[PDB]
Amino acid sequence: PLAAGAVILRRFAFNAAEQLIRDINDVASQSPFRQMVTPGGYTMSVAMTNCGHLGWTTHRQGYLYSPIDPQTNKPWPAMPQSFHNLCQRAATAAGYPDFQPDACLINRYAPGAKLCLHQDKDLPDLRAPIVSVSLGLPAIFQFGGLKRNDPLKRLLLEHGDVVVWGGESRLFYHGIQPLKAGFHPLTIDCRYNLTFRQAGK
DNA sequence: AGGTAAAACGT
DNA sequence: AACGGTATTACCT
Ligand SMILES: O=C(O)CCC(=O)C(=O)O
Ligand SMILES: [Mn+2]
Repeated sequence: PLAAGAVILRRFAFNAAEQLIRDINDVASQSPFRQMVTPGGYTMSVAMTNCGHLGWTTHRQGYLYSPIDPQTNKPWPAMPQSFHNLCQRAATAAGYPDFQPDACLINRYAPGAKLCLHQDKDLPDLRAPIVSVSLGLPAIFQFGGLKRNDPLKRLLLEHGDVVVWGGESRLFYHGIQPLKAGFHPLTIDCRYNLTFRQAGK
């Protein structure tokens, strides 16, 4: 195990990946990738979009799961069936058979892009896991503990890898180190990540 | 009283 | 470049 309640399913999504990427492109044709601006005024290096009922976003006052894309003023695209099916299968393999996600944050990393150590914090009256799917170029994933200075595990995540955490590890600090440039036959020059959560009801 | 920003420069 | 300061506060509910 990666941690209590956490596991990495290596290449779990490899067979599903071509279809997942087609569906990323479809989602992004409606809610485009955008680099969000933090409350403090800095533009994130990762470009993001969302699908499902709820999408993660920043704005002046903090972070928010929102049912509407603040850029388009339309609902986020519905969660693709390919995404939902893959998520369900991975969650079940990881020991979370009852997971019902309603939120998928899609990350796009260009060379140099990073995601500094953070926690995916608890949502009110909800304790569902996180399912996190890697596509395209490889990245170094940091996975720590409850405190920022708890020692980090560093794990290369390659195309098709799925990481799941929850329960005792649900609030662990994690992140991505600056992406190395490279080639991948399906994504060409980037890495995508899918982050599934239950954020509503 | 407690949660959230920093999911973002210096050594 | 891996580690850690910063929020050691300010501003909300
Ligand atoms: O890209 C990854 O593997 C992790 C992404 C992540 O932590 C997030 O979007 O919250
Ligand atoms: Mn995260």
